[PDB]
This record gives sequence, structure tokens and C-alpha cells, in this order.
Amino acid sequence: MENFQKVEKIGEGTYGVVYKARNKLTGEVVALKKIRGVPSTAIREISLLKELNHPNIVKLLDVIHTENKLYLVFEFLHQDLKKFMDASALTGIPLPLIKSYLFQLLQGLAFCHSHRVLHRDLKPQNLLINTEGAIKLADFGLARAFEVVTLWYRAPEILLGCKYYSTAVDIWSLGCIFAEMVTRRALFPGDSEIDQLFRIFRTLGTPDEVVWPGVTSMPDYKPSFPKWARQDFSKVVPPLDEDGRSLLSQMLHYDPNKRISAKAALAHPFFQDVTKPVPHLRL
Ligand SMILES: COc1cc2ncnc(Nc3cccc(O)c3)c2cc1OC
Repeated sequence: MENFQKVEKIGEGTYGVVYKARNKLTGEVVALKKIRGVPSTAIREISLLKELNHPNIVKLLDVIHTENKLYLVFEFLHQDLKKFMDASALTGIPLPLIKSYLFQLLQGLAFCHSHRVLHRDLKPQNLLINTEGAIKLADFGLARAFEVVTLWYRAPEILLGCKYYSTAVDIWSLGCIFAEMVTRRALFPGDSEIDQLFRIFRTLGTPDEVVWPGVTSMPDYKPSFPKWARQDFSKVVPPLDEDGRSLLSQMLHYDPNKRISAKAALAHPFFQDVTKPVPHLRL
């Protein structure tokens, strides 16, 4: 913490505050994260993430454990997807770029998932982009090792009390982000766990044993939940073509076991014509 000249506070996260900082030694600019004695288990878990390198994952540079304090040093990126989406609010993000970012994110998740590492809290603020047209996932693996908290991207099984969620929860969140980029409106903007759940039910229909075997036996499932019918996807995400809609529906299946995997999603027809355009960024 003495070797860094904190520039600005980049924002608070689920596990701590992140600052843009300059390494007094190397002179390099990095993202410094102060985790909110430090469990040895976490120490070892973190060290593991340090050897998890991939083009679409924010690189963990150093783990500083001193004075019973824990700081993580990450590579610094140009902007986050939420800020980019806001700046593109009036015209929306061009489809070629949306398709490019989704393709890369799926590559990143396929990599994490193959190493059995889940995110569990994907959201646009956690996705970082640079001037080169790349996009990377931040916070990967911190959930395992370690007021107004956004619930918009949380999978149904987590809201229903399932304690052993799988990699499928990340696919759900990505599905929600995908729809948001296309329509420019959050898909399920709930303000509470039950409101979130009901917004999901009102759009995709109240789940039952037919579409999701075992759902009525979930810890927080109530037989008294209202019975809403499923809406047409053409209504939910109007501007998306049929290949896009078919992919999205597979990412938003209620049953975690039927939900498409990142690996299989990479082979979907939607990515047939994928390219890598450069975004116009205002830094
Ligand atoms: C130019 O702005 C930003 C640049 C960033 N560069 C690297 N990491 C970030 N965040 C990060 C890294 C690991 C865990 C975590 O919770 C968050 C950033 C966020 C920014 O803006 C929000």
C-alpha cells in the first residue's frame, strides 16, 4: 500500500474498494483492490487464481498480504461496459460489436468453467473493455475464495434458495446482459428478491415440474406463487434476429441442467459471421 500512489477511487465492489493506482517502482498504472487475520484458505484460493491466465480475463498481477491486510493488483483497463452502454444509449451498440463482446465473454467463461471456477456475480460493471475491441471479465473467482445491491442478473435457482449452484448461473447472467445490450433496457430490474423472482416469472412464465423438474422442492419455493404465462420472445427482445433469440432462450432456460453451456454456445449459428470491430471509446 506504500508502494502505490492511489490516483482515483474507481469504485466499491462486493469484496472491496478498487483504486486506479501507480506503482511507484515500475511506474505502471494498475487497478488496486483492497479486500474488505486473512483466512489461509482464501490466501491459497487467491494464489490459485493468479495462475489462471486468458485473453478475456482481467489479469491478476500481484497478491499483497502484509500487516494482516489483503490487496490485489489487477491489470488496468480503459472502461467498463456499463459506462460504455450509457454512452451508447441514444443509438445503441452496433450488433457486430454486441456479437463480438458476447463471443469473447463466452470464451472467457468456457475457460473459467473448464477449470471449475464460477463467477456468480456477473454484471455490466464487472465487464471491462479496451480500445482494441477486447472485453474481459473482472472478479472471477473471488466469490469462492472469500445496501442497494443489484439483483438483476441473478439466476432463478439462487433466488429460490438452492445452495449448490453450478456454472449455469453465469450463463443466465450473461443471457440477461446480452438482452440488455440489444434492447438498451435491463431485462429483469427487480428491487428485491421476491420482486426479482416475480419479474422473471411474469416474462418467462411461472415454472413448474414440467419445465423444471424439482422446482417445487426448492427451499424458497411457495405453492402460493402466482401462475403467470410465458411471453413471446419476439416481444421481449424485438430487434434481435431469430438466431439471436434462439441462443438467448437457451441461455435463459429455467432448468440449470438444460441451460446451454458456454462451450456449446460458442458453436451456435449466431456466431457464424462474428468479427472483431473496434469500439469508439471516449476516455
Ligand atoms: C477505466 O475504469 C476502470 C478500469 C479497470 N481496470 C481494471 N480492473 C477494474 N476493476 C476490477 C478488477 C478486479 C475486481 C473488481 O471487483 C473490479 C476496472 C474498473 C473500471 O471502472 C469501474
